[PDB]
Amino acid sequence: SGFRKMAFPSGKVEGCMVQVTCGTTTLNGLWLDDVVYCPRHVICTSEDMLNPNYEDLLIRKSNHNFLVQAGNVQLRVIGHSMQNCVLKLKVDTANPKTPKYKFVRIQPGQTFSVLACYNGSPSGVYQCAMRPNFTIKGSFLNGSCGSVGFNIDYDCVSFCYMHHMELPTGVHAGTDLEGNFYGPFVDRQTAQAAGTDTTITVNVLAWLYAAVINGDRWFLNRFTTTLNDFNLVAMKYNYEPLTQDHVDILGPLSAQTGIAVLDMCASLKELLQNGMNGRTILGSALLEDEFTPFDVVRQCSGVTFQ
Amino acid sequence: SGFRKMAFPSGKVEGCMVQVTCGTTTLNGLWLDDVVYCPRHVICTSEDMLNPNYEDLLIRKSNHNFLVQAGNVQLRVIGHSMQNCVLKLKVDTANPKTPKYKFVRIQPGQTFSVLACYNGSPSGVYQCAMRPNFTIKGSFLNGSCGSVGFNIDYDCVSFCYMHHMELPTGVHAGTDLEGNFYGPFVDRQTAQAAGTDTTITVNVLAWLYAAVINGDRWFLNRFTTTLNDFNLVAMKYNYEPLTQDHVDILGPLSAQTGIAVLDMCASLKELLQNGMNGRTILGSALLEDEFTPFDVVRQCSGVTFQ
Ligand SMILES: *[C@](O)(C(=O)NC1CC1)[C@H](CCCC)NC(=O)[C@@H]1[C@@H]2[C@H](CN1C(=O)[C@@H](NC(=O)NC1(CS(=O)(=O)C(C)(C)C)CCCCC1)C(C)(C)C)C2(C)C
Ligand SMILES: *[C@](O)(C(=O)NC1CC1)[C@H](CCCC)NC(=O)[C@@H]1[C@@H]2[C@H](CN1C(=O)[C@@H](NC(=O)NC1(CS(=O)(=O)C(C)(C)C)CCCCC1)C(C)(C)C)C2(C)C
Ligand code: NA
Repeated sequence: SGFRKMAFPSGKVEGCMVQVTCGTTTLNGLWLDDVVYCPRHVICTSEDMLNPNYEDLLIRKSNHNFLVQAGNVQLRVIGHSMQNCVLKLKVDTANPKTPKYKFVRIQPGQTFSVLACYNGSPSGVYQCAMRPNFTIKGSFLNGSCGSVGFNIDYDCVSFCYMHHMELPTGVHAGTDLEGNFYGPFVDRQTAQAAGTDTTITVNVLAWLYAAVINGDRWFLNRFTTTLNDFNLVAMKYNYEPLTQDHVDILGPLSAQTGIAVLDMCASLKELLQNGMNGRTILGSALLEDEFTPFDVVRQCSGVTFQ
Repeated sequence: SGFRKMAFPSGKVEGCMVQVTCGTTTLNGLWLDDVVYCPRHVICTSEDMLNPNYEDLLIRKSNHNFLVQAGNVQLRVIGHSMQNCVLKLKVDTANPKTPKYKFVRIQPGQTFSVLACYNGSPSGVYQCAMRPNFTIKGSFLNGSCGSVGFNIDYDCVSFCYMHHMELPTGVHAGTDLEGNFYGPFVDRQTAQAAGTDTTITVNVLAWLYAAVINGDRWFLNRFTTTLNDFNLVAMKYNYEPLTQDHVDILGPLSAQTGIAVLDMCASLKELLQNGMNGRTILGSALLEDEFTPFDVVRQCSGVTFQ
């Protein structure tokens, strides 16, 4: 037993990280088959960032201006193109370590693993949620740009995130691997509206189910509620509305524990209204919302990967 | 910026995990050079566990009773020996993926990465501390036994933990890779004393330094204290005594922030006495104690690995 914020094993993704340099900027690229993907702002000077014209900056660059290094070994760049906010560098060698992969655009409230990298070398691995306002709460220093987020579906790596930039709140924005920003963000260093950071209600419930499965049961009560009554209380606390689809998604957890979703919602309502009275759930004093129902099922049933 | 509980990249360790079966028990082994290490209780029936005589159980077993599988491929066992609470299975093939490695016995308060595995297949990766009472707060289901804990020192993997058993509190006990239990534990299914779980004071301070570096500063105050006065307050809250060695170890963090350790101790004293008044530090409502000063420096300076 026990329940931890757990990342996917990073081996298949470690074999894909390279270093990409353009001028004085060094960051990370993703090497899959004969393409290296990296943030297009690798081409920018610190002045360019304020108001970049990426088409105009990119025109000044040739293949030989993109230095791509795989560990100690230099890769030959035979092509470059911009797709949305990523550069695709065509190299003359297919990555021999390319795993089975796809590019997926994740939904808000879904989780993924980040392999934080610096100079093309993996630093560490952690779990993130795509927040309802399309930010993530990561750990990214200077040099971490081009670090990727992924899920593993048995042997297949689904890449969903590339790291580009930091908001003033210290949260993180980036693109899918087609170079489309999550959320309203643009790769320019100017004031930009981030949404209210709402709590992923369905994830909080999943985690309460995890707690009960792991024998933390103090917050169970004699009460029930309705979707409509729960949602009236939740909206006041900036919780996402709970839907019948969410009830259905929690089915395995309600089935395993014998605790109806609406009864668990009654527990959550009391915890929101009363707080935790200095008590903890799975060693947390806050309601955790970065575990999906799938994450909980997965970790409470224990299925593995390639 | 941002600060997360981050594991080491798991690739070098994923290449070492195998499945080990003896009778009806399947668990995980660690394959390094031509040796597979696994918990000796792989040999036990469910009845044996109550009061096992491992020498007597092991005598009934031959090399051909230990089924060792590396992905789909069977390994030939040419020898077996017991060292303390681990079995060493000699196989006829050196693991071609053996990284540079050592076996280290970690100190209480030190952290490491766990690669949770089932049937020899890596499931996920998370960070643990060796608690002052020589337990860890992991995520381990049936099948997870033989899962290992490690640190990476550039290219060298230091293995420090093998998972064996769960305490009634839901925390975890296991051995170093020489098969010596951390703490007072023995591999028998009988009532066993676990120590009080004290907080790793030096780690809490490291994390407060991380918070200040990441701009969470609300808990800084106008006050200072002394080691002796801090320790009087801490002992009441089951915090480890703070020593001058701990002050010296925080040196890089005090140097980077310009905040004397004793001034940070003054902040911690107020947080212990007053609580957090519903506020959070690095998105936590509790004082985090599973980050070492090295972990904080590492993640706030960003150095990488092989
Ligand atoms: C990344 O490219 C990298 O690792 N570079 C290598 C060379 C070291 C780098 C990572 C920064 C620290 C994690 N990313 C960037 O430099 C991007 C690009 C330039 C500026 N930033 C960036 O992250 C900005 N943040 C930023 O501009 N954010 C906003 C504007 S803002 O923060 O509200 C403010 C107006 C500056 C106050 C714009 C984007 C949407 C969110 C807000 C900082 C360097 C200031 C952290 C690009 C092109 C955005
Ligand atoms: C592990 O071997 C494994 O993954 N096995 C494969 C086949 C599935 C397995 C993991 C268990 C769940 C994580 N480990 C064990 O089975 C060990 C071995 C037998 C029993 N346990 C074990 O973890 C016990 N816990 C246990 O006995 N703990 C105590 C005693 S106790 O919990 O206080 C009590 C008396 C039972 C109430 C003894 C060890 C020190 C801590 C306390 C449980 C199966 C009950 C979880 C071994 C030999 C210890
Ligand atoms: Na917390």
